[PDB]
Amino acid sequence: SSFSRAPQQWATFARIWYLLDGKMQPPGKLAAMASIRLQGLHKPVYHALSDCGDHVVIMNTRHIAFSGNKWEQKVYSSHTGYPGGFRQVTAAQLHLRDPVAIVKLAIYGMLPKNLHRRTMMERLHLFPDEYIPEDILKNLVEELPQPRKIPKRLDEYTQEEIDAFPRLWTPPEDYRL
Amino acid sequence: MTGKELFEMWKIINPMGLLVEELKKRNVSAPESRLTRQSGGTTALPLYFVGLYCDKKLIAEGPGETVLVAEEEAARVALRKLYGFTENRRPWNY
Amino acid sequence: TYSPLPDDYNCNVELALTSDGRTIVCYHPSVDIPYEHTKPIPREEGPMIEQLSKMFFTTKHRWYPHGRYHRCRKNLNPPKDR
Amino acid sequence: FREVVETTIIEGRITATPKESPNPPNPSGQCPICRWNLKHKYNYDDVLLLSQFIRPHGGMLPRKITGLCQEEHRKIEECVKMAHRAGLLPNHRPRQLNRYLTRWAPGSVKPIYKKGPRWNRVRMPVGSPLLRDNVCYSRTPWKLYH
Amino acid sequence: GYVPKTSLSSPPWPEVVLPDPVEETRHHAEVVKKVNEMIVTGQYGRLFAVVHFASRQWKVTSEDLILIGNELDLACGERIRLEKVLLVGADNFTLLGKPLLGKDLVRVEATVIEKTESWPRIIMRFRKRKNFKKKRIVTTPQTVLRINSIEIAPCL
RNA sequence: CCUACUUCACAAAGCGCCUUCUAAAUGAUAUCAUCUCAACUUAAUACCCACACCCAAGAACAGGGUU
Ligand SMILES: [Zn+2]
Repeated sequence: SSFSRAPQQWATFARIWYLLDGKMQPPGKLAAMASIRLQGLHKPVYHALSDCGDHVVIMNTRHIAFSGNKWEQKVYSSHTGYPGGFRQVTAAQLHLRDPVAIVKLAIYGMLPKNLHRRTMMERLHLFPDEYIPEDILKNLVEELPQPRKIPKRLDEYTQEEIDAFPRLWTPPEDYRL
Repeated sequence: MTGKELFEMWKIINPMGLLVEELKKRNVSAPESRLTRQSGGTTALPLYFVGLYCDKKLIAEGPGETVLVAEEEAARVALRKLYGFTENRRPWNY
Repeated sequence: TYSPLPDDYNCNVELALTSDGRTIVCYHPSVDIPYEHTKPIPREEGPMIEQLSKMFFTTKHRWYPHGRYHRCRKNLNPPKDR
Repeated sequence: FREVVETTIIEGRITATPKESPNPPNPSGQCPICRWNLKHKYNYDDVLLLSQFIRPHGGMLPRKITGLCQEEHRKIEECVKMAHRAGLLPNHRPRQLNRYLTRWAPGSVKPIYKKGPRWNRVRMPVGSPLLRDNVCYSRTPWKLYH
Repeated sequence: GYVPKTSLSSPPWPEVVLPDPVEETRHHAEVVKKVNEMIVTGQYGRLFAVVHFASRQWKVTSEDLILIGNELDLACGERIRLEKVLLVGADNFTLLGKPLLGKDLVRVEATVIEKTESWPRIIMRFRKRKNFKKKRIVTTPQTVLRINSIEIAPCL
């Protein structure tokens, strides 16, 4: 409050760069957060015509994690318009071609099917590794929390965490393993 | 003067110098302009909030497209706050 | 030590009922940004449409012009408010 | 446990036998799951529970040795399968796409080239239906098919 | 009844421990006393009330305008006390009623400026192949209120 | 693509010539075994990319050349 008219208006509709680490995450659950921030549906000032989307930088999109056998079952089908040009390719093969396209297609399907969709896709910046360009690192504001809690493995439990959990059953004194 | 801001009526150039002189008259130190929030620093649409601190307590903070714009505007916010001419002032009693 | 929201970022919310239990008093002054949380102030049609697209992160379509029928339907003196 | 030390000489040496914790909170239960109030309260995430039933080269232990319930033996057997594939048991080797909740063996599943009409859609299995009766703290249950 | 700490042992949400009502009712008494001091000593700036005038809730400051979709049957110029205010906010405090505030606490005044009609407003019906085409033109009455003041009183 | 041959003859052709790149071991559930909807290990390059007059470029426009 007590700003001038023009800087208040600039402040409200200004767009914010968000960072979003996609390591060990599912691509649809990244895609939901990304899609909300790309449409501006996380702002109370939101409206469709008012054009208030943000930028979402997703890093580590080589390190996505499908749940279940979706790496081997889920199929991405496209068609070069030529006859006999129907190309179905599973999620694993497409992830070896380009490690952006799974998160990219997920988000692109989440967005509203209209003409604002591709301007919204030009606000989303996907990188497959830890490496993000410097001109984009100097824009980031908030890093969003990962939607999936990565379960730690047996190497990553500390000793007191292991010791606090009881041994459940007595093994026989003579059994081989 | 209902719905009009102070510096829509009293136009000034150089609000920073004016804020400096007014803070000398209250016997307060010169304020440090100090970048509080920013976004899109390397783009054609940045946003800055410059704050103005006096003895490491802020008196005002304002946004802008560049840093200089936001600093001048924070100076204007401070001048509205010194003079009681804020957006939240008690309305005119008719 | 209970806080219904982390009173950290916008305002310090302090709810209350009155003795009658009829009004809820909220008390919420603003949270100032600390000095420690701040940085000191640092001291042709085709390629032009690609250059603007890449600059403002939009597609190419809104940089092409539009015909007279659409330029003359536009309201040049639209209603203002506030 | 006992080991088979050899070099030609072959002997068997009982070495470093463990024991279960002294106070089961549910004594006069039957399975070691049943004795410790864990009938529906474990998943593939928690590997401190899974690792106690696993051979050191990753395989399961038989039901007679562990003395498990039949139900809980199939559940742990399934959870251990689902936890090897999520890379949560890295030290149970004999000697890269991230997964979790994988019901079937990854090298055995044909891709769905014709997902059906809306009333006959071929869905993708996620998780196992042996773990239906777990405590869901949500209102919606576990969606087992995506 | 011990369960060892697994994923599904405990519920995933963290437990909150709500404060005991002795220290909490005392704490509320402290807060209401503070805010009542702000209303006594006139610390506040301008107020906004949420007022249930007519059939809907208007968020309202002083010096503004409300267009109401019925004739109030008052003369232009008459002042009006709007009862049924159900939120009153300042910069640093609000007061919200269950569901309405006390008449002794808040007073919202408003004058009638004008009593117009609406713009002509078409009502057309049409069903195809049935020769069914009606047309009507409706103008509803309207009055404009100017909210003069939201005065607040120290009655907590 | 036109050196020959042939229809033909500042050229276009063919009948003429040129070029054309799931299976193992190991192994648990079920101490043997067992291919494992058990885990582990093992088995796209090329191409293209800056007036006027004549043209192997061409319907027009365009293109190449004009030292
Ligand atoms: Zn049992």
